[PDB]
Amino acid sequence: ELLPPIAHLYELPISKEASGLVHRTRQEISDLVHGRDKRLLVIIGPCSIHDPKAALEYAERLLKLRKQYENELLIVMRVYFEKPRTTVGWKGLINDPHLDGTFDINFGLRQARSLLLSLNNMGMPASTEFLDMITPQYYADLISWGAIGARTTESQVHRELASGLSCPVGFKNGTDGNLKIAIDAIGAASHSHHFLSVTKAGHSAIAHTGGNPDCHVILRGGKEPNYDAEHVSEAAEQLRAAGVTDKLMIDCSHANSRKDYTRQMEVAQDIAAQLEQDGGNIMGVMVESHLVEGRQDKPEVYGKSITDACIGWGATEELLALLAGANKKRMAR
Amino acid sequence: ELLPPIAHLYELPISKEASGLVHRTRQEISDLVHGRDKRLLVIIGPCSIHDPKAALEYAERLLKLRKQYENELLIVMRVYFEKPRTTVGWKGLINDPHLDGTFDINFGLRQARSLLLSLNNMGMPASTEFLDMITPQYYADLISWGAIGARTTESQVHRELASGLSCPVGFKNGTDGNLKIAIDAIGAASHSHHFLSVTKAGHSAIAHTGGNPDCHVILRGGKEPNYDAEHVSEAAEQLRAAGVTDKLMIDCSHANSRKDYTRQMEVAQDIAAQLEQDGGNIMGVMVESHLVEGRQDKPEVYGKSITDACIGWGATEELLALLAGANKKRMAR
Amino acid sequence: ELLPPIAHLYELPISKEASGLVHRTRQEISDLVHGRDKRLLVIIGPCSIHDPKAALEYAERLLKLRKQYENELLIVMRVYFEKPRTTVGWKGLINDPHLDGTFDINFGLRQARSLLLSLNNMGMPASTEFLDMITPQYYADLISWGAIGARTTESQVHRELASGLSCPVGFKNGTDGNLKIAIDAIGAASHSHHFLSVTKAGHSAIAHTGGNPDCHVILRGGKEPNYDAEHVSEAAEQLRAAGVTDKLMIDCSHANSRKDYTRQMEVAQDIAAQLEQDGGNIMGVMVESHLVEGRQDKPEVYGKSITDACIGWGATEELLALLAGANKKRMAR
Amino acid sequence: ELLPPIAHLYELPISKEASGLVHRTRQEISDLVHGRDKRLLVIIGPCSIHDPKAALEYAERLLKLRKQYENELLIVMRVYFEKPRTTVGWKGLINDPHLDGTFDINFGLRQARSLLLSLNNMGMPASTEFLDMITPQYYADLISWGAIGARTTESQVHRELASGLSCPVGFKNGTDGNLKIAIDAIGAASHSHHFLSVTKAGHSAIAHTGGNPDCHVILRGGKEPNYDAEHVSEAAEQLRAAGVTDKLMIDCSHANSRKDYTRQMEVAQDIAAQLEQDGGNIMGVMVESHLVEGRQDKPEVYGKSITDACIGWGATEELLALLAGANKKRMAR
Ligand SMILES: [Cl-]
Ligand SMILES: [Cl-]
Ligand SMILES: [Cl-]
Ligand SMILES: [Cl-]
Ligand SMILES: [Mn+2]
Ligand SMILES: [Mn+2]
Ligand SMILES: [Mn+2]
Ligand SMILES: [Mn+2]
Repeated sequence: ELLPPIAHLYELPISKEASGLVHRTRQEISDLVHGRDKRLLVIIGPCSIHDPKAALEYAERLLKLRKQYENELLIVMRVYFEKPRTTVGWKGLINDPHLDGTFDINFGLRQARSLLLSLNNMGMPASTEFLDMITPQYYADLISWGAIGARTTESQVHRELASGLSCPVGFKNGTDGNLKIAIDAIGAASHSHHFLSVTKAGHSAIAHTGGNPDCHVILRGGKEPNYDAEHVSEAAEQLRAAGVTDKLMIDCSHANSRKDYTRQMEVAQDIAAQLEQDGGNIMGVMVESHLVEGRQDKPEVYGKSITDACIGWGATEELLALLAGANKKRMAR
Repeated sequence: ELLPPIAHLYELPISKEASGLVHRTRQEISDLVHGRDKRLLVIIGPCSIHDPKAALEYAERLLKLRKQYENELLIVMRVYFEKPRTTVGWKGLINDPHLDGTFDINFGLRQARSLLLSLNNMGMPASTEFLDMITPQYYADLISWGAIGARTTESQVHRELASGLSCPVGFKNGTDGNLKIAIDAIGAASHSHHFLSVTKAGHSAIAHTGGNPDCHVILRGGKEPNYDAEHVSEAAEQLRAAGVTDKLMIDCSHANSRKDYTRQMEVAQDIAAQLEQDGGNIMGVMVESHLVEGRQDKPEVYGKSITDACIGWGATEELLALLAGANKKRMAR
Repeated sequence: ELLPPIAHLYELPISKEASGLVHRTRQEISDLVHGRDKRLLVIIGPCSIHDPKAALEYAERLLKLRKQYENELLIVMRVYFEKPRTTVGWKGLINDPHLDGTFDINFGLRQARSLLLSLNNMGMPASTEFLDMITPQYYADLISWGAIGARTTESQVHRELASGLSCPVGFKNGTDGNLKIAIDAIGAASHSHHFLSVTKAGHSAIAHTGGNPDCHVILRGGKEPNYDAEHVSEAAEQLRAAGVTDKLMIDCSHANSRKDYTRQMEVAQDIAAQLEQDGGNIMGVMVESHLVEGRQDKPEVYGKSITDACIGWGATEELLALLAGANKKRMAR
Repeated sequence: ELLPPIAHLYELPISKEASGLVHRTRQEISDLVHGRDKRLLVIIGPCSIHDPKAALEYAERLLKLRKQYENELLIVMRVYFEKPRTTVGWKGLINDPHLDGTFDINFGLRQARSLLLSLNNMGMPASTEFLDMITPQYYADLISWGAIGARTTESQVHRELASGLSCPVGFKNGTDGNLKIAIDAIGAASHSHHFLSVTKAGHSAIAHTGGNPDCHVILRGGKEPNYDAEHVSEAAEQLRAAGVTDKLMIDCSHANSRKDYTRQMEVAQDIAAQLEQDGGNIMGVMVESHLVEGRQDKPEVYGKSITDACIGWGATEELLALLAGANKKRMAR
């Protein structure tokens, strides 16, 4: 028996501070997407959330660096509640919050909203992948930036979803490296759509969306990595050719690090060098980071991923300083 | 206001006869999927349905051939109501039945159910692509076989949907030719899932599915076609290695015809030649066919696709006679 | 499952003509309630509807009289779908349309709406008792005048319901003859209320009504009858003292006929005399009339009541000619 | 937007202790309704609840006496959240919890459930008048005894409601003294009914109830008081003639005390005298009591009624000692 969004909205209404932070962070990201500001968006944090307490501890550390580098970097935390599996597997905190096959979705939605509210209230904006068609009504008001995953960028129902979101949306290139699907996605999501959706009261209805003018692509590797200057330039030419923004984000993880978390730093160094030389088509970066590096099958060690391996806190400080220094020079030209 | 499925079900209850046809067609198709019967499933008809009159005229002609070829072929009509676009475009009869950007979804769902009930009552089983998450509750009881399209095979929400459908489901390979995503899809949709869905009364709820044991892959081309014997053999080996059915379906259209409707017949000739020689991994074929060949942007010509170009009626007779003759020989061995 | 009102509204939308007739008739009745017009409202027809066909035949007869007497009388048909029982029994057409304890409420609501639409389309306006809190959303758009029964006039939920209806409403005095509860009810229903109701989509919600300015009392007997000049005079004085309309309706049936249908004419004759002498505080009369007089336990005879006994068609013509002649004289002064 | 009952049930689930108390108390009352136990039910407490804190303080005091008198009296608190008005006014803590015309019904339902859970958790069972058709789903699980008020005992929708409640229900006699309507109500409520209702999820549905076997009448005065032995003997006779339970309850307040709240003591003395002579048909009494006696138009004094005037705490001790003492004697015969 599924509680509707209005139940959770009643227990956890958005605060004045959260609402202000979300509104302005979305505006600020739009500025980067359209080349009006030259700060780098940094979407950074765990591959997935499985423990809100560790998430809050992580966020308080990250908040210090968000503040420190606010003139060069726009730091937003990865707060991912839904995970696309290759076949089957744990789908994330919403689907199965007790991490044990009980699928307590009401609890998971409450936890997701409570965490997001707390994050925004402390001054840390949040990002997530929007995978499910129905869950966004429960928490999209607390999200400053959304992703559509590699496995769903080509999907018309996800392009519809994005078209109705009030935050900027990044579209990842396909799992084998297809960029055109993400360019096409921006085209689709930027227009108005009519489709079936579910209201805050829990009832199906006809949605009519206005289109989302703040979509961009995310380069996340394919059969080969696609983060280097040659790839960026080629993606930018294809973006201009379709008449959509040629400012893009680069994912340091997934198929760009080839699932070796230690190579996220190499990718970030390549990005730093691009920003120093020129790097005019880059508006942001994505990084898989947690309190503790690596991964584990079971949630035994605190602050360590149970999905993709992440860099730890120490590498995270180094990586953020690197990008901030590199971007300060880009902004000086 | 969106009418819930129960409103349409009340006006258009499934009949004894339609219900019997669906049940036995589903079972017959299962038998093909699991290699218990050597008839060839043929999913044939329009790229998209834009005019119920032409649909029922098509059905009337096809029904004769379904019956003529019943010992060699299991003929099921393509009755596709939901169309994935590259970027933007008409998304099908459900989404915009008046073809004029009025998006009269209540009318569209009603007409879709009506057509499907009329088709089944006349003895023609129906197949469709399940693209949307909420629309299936309105008509899935009238569907004998379902496709998940190339653009959504990798999508976890579509694999979830398939896991709860009561008909067999074909998963298409990805738009650039990736077959592994479809094999992964069978493994995912065979399992139980828990996810958010909408009930027949129009309210969101937690769905718990039991898995769909009758999924298979569809070879529909990528950067290159993949219909030939080598590709079929290569796919069957991959299917066996993943522990799933090695009986598959071949699409004569889309990327296998290089989007050229006149090349569907070449593909079918190649399949016929495989069936004559051996062809033991082939359980089905797909064909885009309409009263009149080609395509048009505006619905000016009766019985002519407004989406992908189709072969015409006479070409349809030739293609079905070719496959039935070739499969008669395969079954006789 | 209960279909929501929107299902029925979709199948039986109100026509231009029915809409006009309801609007006009409500306005015309308001004028009577407020003494702007001295025609006599006549709420006439069956105790209860149990057969649509006979109801439409009855309406076709009554229409000729409605037209013949239009300058003196404003004739509106009783089309009562909801029956309040003393302890238990058949609660009317909506609750149990097949008259056999199957409680097929979806069918009953559909049939009630269909009958009302047909009545209005033929030029016959309709009245009913609003007993249930949920059923009115299904058909109130087709009702020109409503009653709150003797057994529910004191009920706060019924007074709230009346406050949100767009038609004039009559409140009957209580079953032992208490008139103050109906005076009290006009007061309550003329005010705005907040309470829980159900939407046209079938979902509970908070209703905020604006009050119904067109309510009045109905004298329907108690322990003793209350139709005479003395009683009318007493009620008018009490009405003025409460600051509400002193124009009232008199029921010729129920406790004013001592539950004996052959006494309705006697009551009508008394009223006729009052109209002739003065009768300034009478705005209307109610009469239980059917094709065939009396009642029956089973629905064996066509056009004969299965609830309270009614006068038959011959007596109906006499009663109406009587009231028209008497009111023509009132109106000439 | 109205939160459905499931939202409140999620925040405030019934505890094991509260569940057991309600279950046990309903059964205990049933035993008194059907003559299996001769303890006297005493429904005692405020006319209406307007301040949860005072209500809990009152309950802590009453609890001590509930335990002290448990062999003679079965004490259950009046926790009335819905108030029927003569015309207009404050309809209770649910309809307008802030006592200022803001009608914050979401808040009021939450506060009502919270108070009820806390009462049950401390060991005090609770009673209320069920006036509205929709609100009971929010808190009926915490109610051990229910009333249908004098203004609604004749109403078929209230009899329907009663037929589906899982607690015993008392039907009050009519405002002018009519006892037959309450006897008819028991008859009606003991039967199965079909009717439209709203589910815990906030959606309209067809309810099919099983009948309520534990209903009884309440004597609360009329044109004349009806608390004495002669009226009780006449009531019992009429009950036996209708074939329903001849055990009844006597309200010491309302039209039995008329314009003197202190007269509840006289009524109680009369009842004590009946219990001492014989008093075999009395199974309960009702008393309006609060921390501080009297009433006020505005909620200025802590623990003093804002609707009907109540006896104060010292008089409450006195009235309960009186009844316990008298009933101890009846029980010893
Ligand atoms: Cl995975
Ligand atoms: Cl009756
Ligand atoms: Cl009826
Ligand atoms: Cl209250
Ligand atoms: Mn990851
Ligand atoms: Mn196509
Ligand atoms: Mn009647
Ligand atoms: Mn009171």
